Amino acid sequence: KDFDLIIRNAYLSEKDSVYDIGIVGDRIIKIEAKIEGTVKDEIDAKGNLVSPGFVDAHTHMDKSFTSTGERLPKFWSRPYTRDAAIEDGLKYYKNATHEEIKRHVIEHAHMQVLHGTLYTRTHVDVDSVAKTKAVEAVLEAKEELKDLIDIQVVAFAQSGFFVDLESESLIRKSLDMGCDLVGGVDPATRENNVEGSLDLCFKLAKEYDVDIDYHIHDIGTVGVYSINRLAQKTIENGYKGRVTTSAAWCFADAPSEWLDEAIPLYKDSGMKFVTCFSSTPPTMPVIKLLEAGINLGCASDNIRDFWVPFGNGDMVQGALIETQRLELKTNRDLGLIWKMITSEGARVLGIEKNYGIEVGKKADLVVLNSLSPQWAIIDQAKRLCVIKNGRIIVKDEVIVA
Amino acid sequence: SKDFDLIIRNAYLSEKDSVYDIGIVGDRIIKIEAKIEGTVKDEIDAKGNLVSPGFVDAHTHMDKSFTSTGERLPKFWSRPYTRDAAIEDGLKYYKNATHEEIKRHVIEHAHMQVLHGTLYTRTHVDVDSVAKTKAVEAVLEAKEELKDLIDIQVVAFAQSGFFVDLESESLIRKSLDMGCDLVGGVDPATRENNVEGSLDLCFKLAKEYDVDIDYHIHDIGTVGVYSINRLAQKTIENGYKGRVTTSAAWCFADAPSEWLDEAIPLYKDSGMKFVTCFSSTPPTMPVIKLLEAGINLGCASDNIRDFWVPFGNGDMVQGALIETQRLELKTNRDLGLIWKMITSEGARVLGIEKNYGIEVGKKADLVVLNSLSPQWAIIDQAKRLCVIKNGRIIVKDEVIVA
Ligand SMILES: [Cl-]
Ligand SMILES: [Cl-]
Ligand SMILES: [Zn+2]
Ligand SMILES: [Zn+2]
Repeated sequence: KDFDLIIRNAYLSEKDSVYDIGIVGDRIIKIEAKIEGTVKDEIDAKGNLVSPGFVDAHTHMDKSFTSTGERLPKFWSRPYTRDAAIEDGLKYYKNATHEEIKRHVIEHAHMQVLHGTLYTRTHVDVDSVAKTKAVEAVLEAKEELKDLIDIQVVAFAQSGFFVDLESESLIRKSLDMGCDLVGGVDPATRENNVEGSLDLCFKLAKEYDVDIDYHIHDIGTVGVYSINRLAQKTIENGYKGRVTTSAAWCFADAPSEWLDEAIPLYKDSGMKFVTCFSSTPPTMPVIKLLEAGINLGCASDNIRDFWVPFGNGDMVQGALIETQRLELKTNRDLGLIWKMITSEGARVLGIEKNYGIEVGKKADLVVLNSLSPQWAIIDQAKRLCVIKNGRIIVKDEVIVA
Repeated sequence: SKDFDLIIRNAYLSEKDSVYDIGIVGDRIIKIEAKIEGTVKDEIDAKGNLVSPGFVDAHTHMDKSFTSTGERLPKFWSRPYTRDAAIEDGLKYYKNATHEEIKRHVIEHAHMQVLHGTLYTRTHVDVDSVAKTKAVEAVLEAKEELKDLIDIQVVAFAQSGFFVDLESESLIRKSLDMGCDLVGGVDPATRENNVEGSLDLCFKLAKEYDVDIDYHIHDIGTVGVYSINRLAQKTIENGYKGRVTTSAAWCFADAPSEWLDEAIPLYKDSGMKFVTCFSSTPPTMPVIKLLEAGINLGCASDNIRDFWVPFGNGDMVQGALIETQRLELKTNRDLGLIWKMITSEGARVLGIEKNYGIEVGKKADLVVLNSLSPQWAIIDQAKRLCVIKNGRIIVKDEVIVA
């Protein structure tokens, strides 16, 4: 047979036209207006958009779905604060079992792939109560999920290196077990030590030769200062391109000149950013960052836990949410959000060379039931088909792997 | 003696916080009991999930909906939104639009709404020197054909402005004579350039036909609040307490909070009602604060897939999620207030509250959801299982079966 799989009549946004896509093994081999040749399996996209797999660049798979089980979501009789949610986590992880955490990770991943997400980066709580229990469960589930979704795992010091003093050794072990990145939280308002927390993070990252993903939620000028120190140390440590800042809410309320001043530093350091659609501030300068050529991905953040009650693991839904948070309507702007859930995310994850609907790239694709990125955001139609490693894994809302 | 025309089994009801069977005869709820003895022909098992009254989309523009559709990309959206440019696109559209095209759009809009469990809506219809009464005629006609699916109130809406399009006054009078249910205008300040005159004219017309009022006030900041204050004061002077709605009211987001604090007693004294549309609700809109003060605040789609708003699925449960995200809400209490906005607050805006709710004696207009509670429905966005209007099943598993 000439192709293992052909997708017929696929509208491709980057080319602005309709094409047949021919696939062999896990690779795209041919993209032509009409493909002749024999073929084992076919999918007709019927003139609708086919897209690369969506990238959910920031999740917490380990503690997901912990709000579920009752008539009302658990934990949400009281308002959100970072420190209270940290406490709920310590209480939860005290009695949580390896199998419960694993089941949550798998459930999370299944929900993501049903919505066309084929790549994700998850953080995992590492602290003196969870120890490496969560890491173990996540790494194990990651192995079992290889044929559905690619997962990068961040060893994440949720309590703070200088607040939970067991964090440093537990993170080292976590990275020794095979976590892919390392990260901390709020060098200023959580750690009370910007220089020390950041320096420690880089030391650990260099010991295991891993990339960095840091949670910086601190608002205003203290947030921007924290990210500036991060970016400066990124350069000093020879880590250009290897560092991600997650959240960065501070760009919304810090004076705009602080961001204007910092952009060249972020470009020089190759700083990457992820904004999560469960918290992106309505005045976040998302479009401005993209127009400046800053690499900005998008993400679910927490799903149905003591941090965020919401979540469907659906990046197309997240795109709609972002348009509404940021008050966007033009085709251009909706197109930039679509980039955020696709090619920007790929770039954050470091997989851009293998990402996209181009000959030679990975056959990880989503056939949608809408005509274009803009219409898919607007109409929220369910995914028709999902393809991973050139194999069909989702058809009409069902996992068929 | 006679037996139920319809029973819904195992219905979780939010106001009672328990699971009940619901028995229906004709268009009315007759019995709500833990177990209704005996079987009937037409039954629906809710399987322990939430059953809710029909959702209220308290503000739509059915007449010009879906005009953005037809191509690979949405039409009209190569340029950013401004009120005045969208007014121009409308005048251009209505020049060549046919009675049948407008009607088809209205029906398509309504079908999309009922598929998502909306059983009551208030739509505005452009009345101006280009549309004339063509849109009104089409909407009133479609409204008659849709009675078994959805209740529609129709606002004769002077979109161009009474003092900008001078043919508006006479066209509105005929529109109301044809049977529109309410009258309204737009932006007394920045569109009409005449706050006293536009408002006084609107009340004169409203009194001539004994209809209620729904005014679009999109003007931001203190000019918006001033406009609404004048509206509320004239509401009292004209003996129209309870008969006036202010749509949008974006100005409450950016006007100083002490302006809203000062105005609240006036709004209560006038019985002013408000609608915020989830396609534009400003992120700092004091939604919770208005509700906690006992102000009546409903929710709505606004435009769907046109030259004003490209978005829209006519789905109030989706709108609820959008509002939680716009306003940064997470607590069960706050999500519960948003659910009130898409149900009982909307009913109150529309004036149907005496017949609205899952209570014995009320209208059997209901939605069976695939989620456990208002909060979980907002979060998980599951499709509607069943929709019931006038005690008859009209939607089953994403299909209109009426
Ligand atoms: Cl410091
Ligand atoms: Cl005036
Ligand atoms: Zn996070
Ligand atoms: Zn409107």
